[PDB]
Amino acid sequence: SGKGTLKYLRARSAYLELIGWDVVLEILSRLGLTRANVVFNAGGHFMIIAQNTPDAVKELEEIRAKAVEWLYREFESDLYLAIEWEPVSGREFGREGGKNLFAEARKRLKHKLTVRKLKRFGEIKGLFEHGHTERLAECPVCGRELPEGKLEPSASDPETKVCPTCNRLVSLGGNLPKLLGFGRTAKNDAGVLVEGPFSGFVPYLQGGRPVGEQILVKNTLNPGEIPESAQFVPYFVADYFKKDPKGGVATFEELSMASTGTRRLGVMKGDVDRLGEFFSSMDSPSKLATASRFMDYFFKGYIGAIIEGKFGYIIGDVPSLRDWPEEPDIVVVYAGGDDFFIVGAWDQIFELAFRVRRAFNAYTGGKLTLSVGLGYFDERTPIYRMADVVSERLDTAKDEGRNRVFVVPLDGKHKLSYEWNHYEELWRTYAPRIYLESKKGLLWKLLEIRELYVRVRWAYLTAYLLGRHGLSDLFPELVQPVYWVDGVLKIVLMAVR
Amino acid sequence: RRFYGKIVIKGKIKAVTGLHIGSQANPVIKDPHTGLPYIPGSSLKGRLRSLFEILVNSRLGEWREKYPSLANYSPGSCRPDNQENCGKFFNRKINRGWIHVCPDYETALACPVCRLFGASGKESNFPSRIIVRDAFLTKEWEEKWRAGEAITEAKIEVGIDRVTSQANPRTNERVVAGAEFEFEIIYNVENTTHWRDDIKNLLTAMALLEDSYLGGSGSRGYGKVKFIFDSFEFRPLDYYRTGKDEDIVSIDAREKSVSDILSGFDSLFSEVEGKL
Amino acid sequence: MDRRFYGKIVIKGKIKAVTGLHIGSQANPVIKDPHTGLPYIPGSSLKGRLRSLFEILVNSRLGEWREKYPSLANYSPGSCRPDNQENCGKFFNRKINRGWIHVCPDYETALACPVCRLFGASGKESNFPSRIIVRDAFLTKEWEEKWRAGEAITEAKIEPRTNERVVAGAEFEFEIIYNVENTTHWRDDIKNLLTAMALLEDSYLGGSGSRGYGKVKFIFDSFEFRPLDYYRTGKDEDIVSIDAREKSVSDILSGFDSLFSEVEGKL
Amino acid sequence: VDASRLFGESPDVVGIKKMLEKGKQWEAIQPYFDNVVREAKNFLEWSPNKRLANAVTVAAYLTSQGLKTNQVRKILDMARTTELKVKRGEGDIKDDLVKMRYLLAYTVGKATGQSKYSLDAFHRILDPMLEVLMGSPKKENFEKFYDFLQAVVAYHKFFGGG
Amino acid sequence: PKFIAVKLIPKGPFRDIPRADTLFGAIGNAISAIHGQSAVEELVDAFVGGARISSAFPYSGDTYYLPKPLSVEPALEGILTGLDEEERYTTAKRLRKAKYLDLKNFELALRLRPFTIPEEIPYARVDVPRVVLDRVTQDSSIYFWEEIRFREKSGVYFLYSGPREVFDGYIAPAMRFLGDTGIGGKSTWGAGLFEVEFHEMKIDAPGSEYSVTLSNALPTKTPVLWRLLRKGGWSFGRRKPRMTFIAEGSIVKNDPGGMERLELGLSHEVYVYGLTFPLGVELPEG
RNA sequence: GUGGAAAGGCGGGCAGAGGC
RNA sequence: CCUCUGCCCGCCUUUCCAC
Ligand SMILES: [Zn+2]
Ligand SMILES: [Zn+2]
Ligand SMILES: [Zn+2]
Repeated sequence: SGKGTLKYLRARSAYLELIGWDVVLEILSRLGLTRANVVFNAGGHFMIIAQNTPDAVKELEEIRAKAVEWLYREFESDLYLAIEWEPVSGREFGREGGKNLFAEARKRLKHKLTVRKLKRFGEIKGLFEHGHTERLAECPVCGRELPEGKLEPSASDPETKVCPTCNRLVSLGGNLPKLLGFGRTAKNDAGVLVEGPFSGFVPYLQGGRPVGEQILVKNTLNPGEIPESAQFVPYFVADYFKKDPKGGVATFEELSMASTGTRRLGVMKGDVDRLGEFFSSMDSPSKLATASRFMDYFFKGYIGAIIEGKFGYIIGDVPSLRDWPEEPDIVVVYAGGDDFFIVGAWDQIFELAFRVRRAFNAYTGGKLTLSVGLGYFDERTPIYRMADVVSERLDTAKDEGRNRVFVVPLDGKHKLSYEWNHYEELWRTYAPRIYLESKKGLLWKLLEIRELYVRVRWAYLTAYLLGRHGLSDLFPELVQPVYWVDGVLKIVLMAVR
Repeated sequence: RRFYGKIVIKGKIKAVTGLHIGSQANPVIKDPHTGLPYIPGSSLKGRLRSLFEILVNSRLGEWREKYPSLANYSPGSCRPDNQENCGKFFNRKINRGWIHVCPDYETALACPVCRLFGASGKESNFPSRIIVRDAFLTKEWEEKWRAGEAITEAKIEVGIDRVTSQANPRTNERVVAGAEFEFEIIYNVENTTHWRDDIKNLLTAMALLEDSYLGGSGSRGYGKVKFIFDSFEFRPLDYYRTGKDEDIVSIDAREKSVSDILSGFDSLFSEVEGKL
Repeated sequence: MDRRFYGKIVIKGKIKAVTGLHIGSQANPVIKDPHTGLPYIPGSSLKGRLRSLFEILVNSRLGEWREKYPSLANYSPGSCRPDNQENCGKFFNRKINRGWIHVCPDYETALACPVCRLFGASGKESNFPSRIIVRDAFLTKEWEEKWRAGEAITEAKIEPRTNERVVAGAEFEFEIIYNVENTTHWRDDIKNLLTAMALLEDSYLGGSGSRGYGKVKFIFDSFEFRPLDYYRTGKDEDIVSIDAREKSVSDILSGFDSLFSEVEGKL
Repeated sequence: VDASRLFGESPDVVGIKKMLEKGKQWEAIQPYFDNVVREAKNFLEWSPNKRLANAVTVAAYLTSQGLKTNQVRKILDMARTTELKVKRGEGDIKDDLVKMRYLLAYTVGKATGQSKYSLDAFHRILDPMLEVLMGSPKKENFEKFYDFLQAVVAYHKFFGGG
Repeated sequence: PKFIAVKLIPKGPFRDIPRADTLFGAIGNAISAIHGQSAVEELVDAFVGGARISSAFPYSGDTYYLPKPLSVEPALEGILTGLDEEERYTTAKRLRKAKYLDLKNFELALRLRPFTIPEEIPYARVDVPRVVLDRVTQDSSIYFWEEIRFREKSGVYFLYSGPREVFDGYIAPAMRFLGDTGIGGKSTWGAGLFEVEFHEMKIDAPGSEYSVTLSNALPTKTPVLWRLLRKGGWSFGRRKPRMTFIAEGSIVKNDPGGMERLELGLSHEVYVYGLTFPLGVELPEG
């Protein structure tokens, strides 16, 4: 709801991770395997290579049992974990004859999962039993029924009663500057904030000794100050937050109060076009593990390099309202292996969405493209409204032609989303001429001249208007190019109040 | 809950001066498909409720016998003492603004205000008795929008420093003056003792709105709305039960709200008084 | 705290554009109705020039009225162009973009300001609503007929440029509504309103005016009181103080409480 | 450039602005449309963008000439008041179309001196269409001139007039 | 079969599309108004024994929409074997995020035959700003309300199969009270209002063991392929408990649904509609 | 026996200052 | 037809649920 701040949302994303690493690190431990078996673990979707014994399958069916019963007491069917397994042979780990046997044996497993996300909680045996629990209050922030009251007073306003698992994610969401990882240990132990299905997670802060059997360390491959008996799990996370002058993460307000122009909250959400058909030509398990790290490393670690502004050689010249600052005001909420959800100022989340497409295009050889949704919102807009808009507005810029930036006629021959080079060629021309001192009536009426064209009366109307000032060099082909100037005008108008 | 019949009032809202009901270069609200302006039902109900609570607030002494539970309020706002249901009339703090909303079903049955517009309080609440529909444009003014005429304007207003005469102008969109609308108000006859009162109070508050303003600026001229009735039909409980067009119709194509509030209240509604 | 209602003193009448009348917009056209294509005085533009002249009247008199209207102990005559504070001891205490205006910052300061109780205040947290409403004033009926038959209602006046102006002699219909919210001070708020209209007959309305585009002159038709009893009952039982051949400089003149003896009879 | 870049519909609307701001090139290329528009005595004989395409050639035929605006406005601010009476006001504007043709006859008889071929460029093209409004309705067959009314006005500013 | 397609031509916004527990909750509040408590119980017993109403679905000018069965979700690859591998990715995802289908395409999806999806959704969801104003000083306390705004000729309709003496006795009276009283919240701003029409709809179906549903069932056994709905509404100012309902298009196997009754501390008792609306469907091997 | 009940997008703001 | 101005300031959900 509108009661959850950004430090909360940033802690929801960092707690779906630990749910994902609790499940994988219980499959590896009760099967005797090591973290070399985890082929990928990337935004909820992880693949593990194990053995086919009647003792391994007996243990997986307890893990799939206890994880789904955990994910139901905690979250009333908002989140489900589908786990399946395909007994593959030895000869199916690589190409044989002319047919790819590995991708053929991995599409036999994608169908077990497809048929399981339909049947969403078919291992509860009281899923459809309407047992009537009494005195059900209801959390404001997330919406959860909670039995018999038992709601902790919120640390923000003690006149409101939240569920217990949001007082954790405020405290966790406050520790995100300091937090160097998490120690993963027994659920009934000192310091455990959050709980996964199997373990309980302490925060390993900066000045503090790590406790736990296994210690997850964010964003480094260096087991620095871990005991010599623990287990080292490195895991990477895309984590660029603009700070406040406090030790903390900047607010939806405090970011958007540093956008030049009108003050908006910019919200971008996008993912790699046609990714699953990239991983089906990978025919050996060494070749899929290659193609899955490099795509994960881009979104984990070569996006925080972009928000730094490093390597504008390989990016070049992008649509920039102002020159890219030294410490940008961009918050990376969720960065998945094939997609991301970043918020920030409207000003710099616009330049970043061309500083990302341009770097991804060179990070591959060109043979994989992106697709972005972009959003402009008031600061005090709730999240569920904001994200459902931009997820649709990403889906809008996808089912057209899947390589299209969204930025800002009822026939069917038009389409809302600019393509990438299209917008970057409209910006090379129309923007360096108009960026006309306080002549905004030349600009705002021209958008209303444009909005008769949607409804060739517009041509001479622009012709007198460009003439009754004396702007002939500006927009010569404007007297369909009147349709594709709405991107560049409506942005540069916002850059000047 | 003792439903008896529904009284439907249909008339045309007319904008004698340019109406403006905003959204947040300052748009009046519009249908997201046609794009034509409209008057909401939240915005017309609540302007009638507002003008009528100010009406009752002045009369908390004369109305203590005709309306019970009006002797528990002294005229004013409970804003000074941040406690709800104190001894004043405006006694519910919604967010920051204090509105009269009665605390309890057995008092709101006896308020003149909360009986008609409804109320909310612990231990149940009183649902409203009216339904103010949204007032779209009439078809004569769709067919001026189809014809290519304007249907909204863009008015430019300036503020001026009084010593230096420095001007800093802003622009309001407003609907073109003359635009005819089409409203519908569906009273719910839940009791048969007070149905005349609730209709005379609904026409009192519509007569205040014809000298007040609906929406927008109004003190600077944006209201001046005019109500023009067509027909009031009372739908009996048996009419729904059968779907036979057997309902009283009080026909008044050209009457004001002051020519119908007392001039024809007992001469036109005499057939509604009969059937209960 | 405590907004009440007692009636609506309605001032109708007819504005006489004695000289040519120019209230422009954006070859320099006066605003017209978009429907009928005919000019009008806006109520936004008339309420302002009625407030522009009355604040300057109050601006020169801040010392000797703080016993009749309190909360003028806040103000000393001046402005806030010399120093950027939204609220200091100066009368023009509203930023209002680049030009200052007098707006009291609260309900209960403005309840005793003689300006902001009449034309209306605005404020952070609590704010005070206006008591007069000024409708947009259109052409009368007989000047519709002159437009129907080819008589000029506009003219272009080459000044090398053209200021269009509504041709002189033209008449407009203006309706002013005052809301009686407190019976103890309605006399002042009707006297302070007609004080602001006496100043408009000496000043101008719209456009350049210092080059003679003003000389607006009121022609009264009817005062009506409309008590609260009128809204409850549709019968025309309201007070009609006719002043049909009176001037604004005679109604507010001695001859006022002879006209307003029947508003007492309702209180 | 003479009758090479300029073509029928939309070929040289953007490139002819620098040539008109020339003398012998526009004296023969724009003379054919001013005769074809004279041969366009039927006004509503163009439902496509032929009028708006010919509006550029007529405004180029009015560009090198004067075309003073104070004589333009009164003829065309009378053409709106006919349209303002279309909006449920009147149905017979027959008495004003005689006065409408008289104002153009009064205009070409007043502007004397160096403005002869200017106002006679104005007198040439519209009189094939100024006979049409007499025996025709207004709901059709006038409004199509009311679009071509301002079509020639606007590009004449665009080529450097006023 | 041949159903009764009750159209609801809207006169404003709605709050949401009515699900089949808020249509039976509205009929039970209409028939308690125009008849009484002793006719609400004869209403429930005709749904317990006999008749079935569905959820409501949008129409747009003689094209009627119906929910996509989840039966085509697995087989989609084997459905589309007349395509190349460049559009068997891009037909395959739009035919999976699709929510509704025409009356013509829905009859194909039950046969496991290829289909296309609607290009345009007949309604929009928008948030309209609402401001509470203090009577004394006009202080504004703005809040946001989200409502369904329909197109020109679109609206919503539900279906009804059962005996005709129930329809004229309890449904066609109740859907004329509900036309003037509205369905859903904010009915005092003119929200859930409508006119009403009645038609004869025929939907072809295969004959099989399994059947889609077109209503939120509260199934006794586990169904074949489902999709959870976790809603619980409101009832005379008391909060209902939440109940796992199954969304339309879920495949059940010979399951009659069921009505759950609740108590809520009212003078009467509350029956939550949970009965299924079966249409036969052809499945793949699982 | 209706994800319900109550809830005005408003309060204030001269398109004007010089220019025959 | 020329010269400065070309929207500010706010609230941005409140409260009800009978063990
Ligand atoms: Zn919570
Ligand atoms: Zn009340
Ligand atoms: Zn003041």
